[PDB]
Amino acid sequence: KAILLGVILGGLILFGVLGNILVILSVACHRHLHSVTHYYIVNLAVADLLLTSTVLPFSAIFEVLGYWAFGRVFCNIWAAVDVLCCTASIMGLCIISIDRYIGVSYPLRYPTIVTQRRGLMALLCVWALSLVISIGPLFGWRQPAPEDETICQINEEPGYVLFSALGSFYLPLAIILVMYCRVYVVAKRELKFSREKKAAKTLGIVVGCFVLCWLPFFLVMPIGSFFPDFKPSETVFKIVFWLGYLNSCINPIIYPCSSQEFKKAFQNVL
Amino acid sequence: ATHRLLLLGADNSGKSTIVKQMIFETKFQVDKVNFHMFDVGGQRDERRKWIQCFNDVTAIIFVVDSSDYNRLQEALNDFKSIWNNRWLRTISVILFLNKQDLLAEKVLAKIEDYFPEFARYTTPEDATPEPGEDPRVTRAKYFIRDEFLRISTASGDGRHYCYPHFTCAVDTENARRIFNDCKDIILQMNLREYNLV
Amino acid sequence: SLRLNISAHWKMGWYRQAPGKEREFVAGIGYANTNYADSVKGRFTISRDTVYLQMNSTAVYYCAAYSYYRDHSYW
Ligand SMILES: [NH3+]C[C@H](O)c1ccc(O)c(O)c1
Repeated sequence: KAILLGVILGGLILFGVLGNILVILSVACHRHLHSVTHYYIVNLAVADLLLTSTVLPFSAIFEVLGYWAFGRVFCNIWAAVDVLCCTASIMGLCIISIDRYIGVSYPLRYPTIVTQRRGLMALLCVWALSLVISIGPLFGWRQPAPEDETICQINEEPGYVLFSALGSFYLPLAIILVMYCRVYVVAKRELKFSREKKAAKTLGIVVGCFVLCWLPFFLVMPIGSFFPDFKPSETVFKIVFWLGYLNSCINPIIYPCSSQEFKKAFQNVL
Repeated sequence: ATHRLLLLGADNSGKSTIVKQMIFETKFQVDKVNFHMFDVGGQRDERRKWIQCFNDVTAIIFVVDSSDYNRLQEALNDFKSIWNNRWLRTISVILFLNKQDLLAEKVLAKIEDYFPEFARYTTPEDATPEPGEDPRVTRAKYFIRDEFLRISTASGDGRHYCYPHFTCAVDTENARRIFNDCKDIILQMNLREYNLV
Repeated sequence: SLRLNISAHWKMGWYRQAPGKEREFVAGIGYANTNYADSVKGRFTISRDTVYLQMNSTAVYYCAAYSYYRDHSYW
């Protein structure tokens, strides 16, 4: 039962990395794909690529073998790059949501409220806040860990995980839900069944996949690191730990197919 | 942020007067949004920019004098021309039924003479005139608006809209009309782009 | 010379706390592997069921038990 989980993890890894290299390759030639929302889509694509190309095979090997066969500096690199890539893609979704809200409620003053003077400052702010959360307990809140070159602990130190969970999921979840609430309000013409159901289907997936992926993990981890009366098993922990990796393979499917020119550029591969 | 409007209009139809509300390009602004309106002449002597201004536009402002019934079928022919054209067939059209104050004097004197099937049409529901309006004048105005919408509804595509308005000669609230219609055109394109409609 | 919580996938190791030195890795056995150190590669083997070492031929030791991925410990 080792090679079977290995081949399904390799299939998911290969599908995710192929989707993200197709999303990042479909923009690198077309000069028409040079707006700010295309920047905000390729930022999510490069965060999912940086996760899926490096962090995912090591976690798959760690699940097949059952022990981290590499060193200890590799584990401290791997956990930090894991947290960095996951919260960078979450805040990439947050700024995509903000861009679409100020794209559908100020349609004429949009290029005077979004400029590259400040459309590449929110990008650096979310990347810097991601690097603050990731390289937080590299000196700050790390509990003393055993000195094996075989285990590789996650950073479940309480006090840090609550700050990280709050300011890495629950504030971007609030921002995404209220801005997509405004987008759904404006997109109801504001005979009407085809106007309401066409929006409640294409925003339902872009909030449902994100909530269904990240809310199990970000709900299990702080409730288990603060209330140790729940005590989740290893199987449910690996399931909620791998849904967050599944989100970065889901995101190639949704977000270019939630546009017009991205879907044409992606369908141009075949 | 520029927005290249395209003013076709008709000759001696209040077009040059409705320009003065700040072939010759003009510019104006509303809420610090800068529209740049391209005049063309009236689609009778200058079809030169029809290749050049075919794609960069965001709307097409077609203004027509409404009082003179003798010069009415040529306007409907030009609207059927531009509404079902080739290069400018995916651009939404703003429609300005100018000189309604002249129509209020030109009615009380008949619209059924120049166009025979006026009495077959009546004043419909969901219509709201201004305060103190004669029903025959509103019936004639909505009759020619319904004629322009009958020409407008002859494509079956839903790829480009049409926004009609009843403007007088010296109305000051007409730049906000083009502002709101350009906002609605760009918002429909934004909702089509994000796969929301 | 001297020989010297309960889970399933939890690893169980033995460390040596020397005078003034830091906690150096000495031995460990788990459900997935069994790792040793260079200092006790031949002079001390391990035994698991309780978990204890078995040395043959630097005086204080610590028997520990921990996880592979979650940040737990039992010293
Ligand atoms: N798989 C998710 C990734 O391991 C992650 C993301 C955010 C965290 O706060 C974390 O501890 C771990």
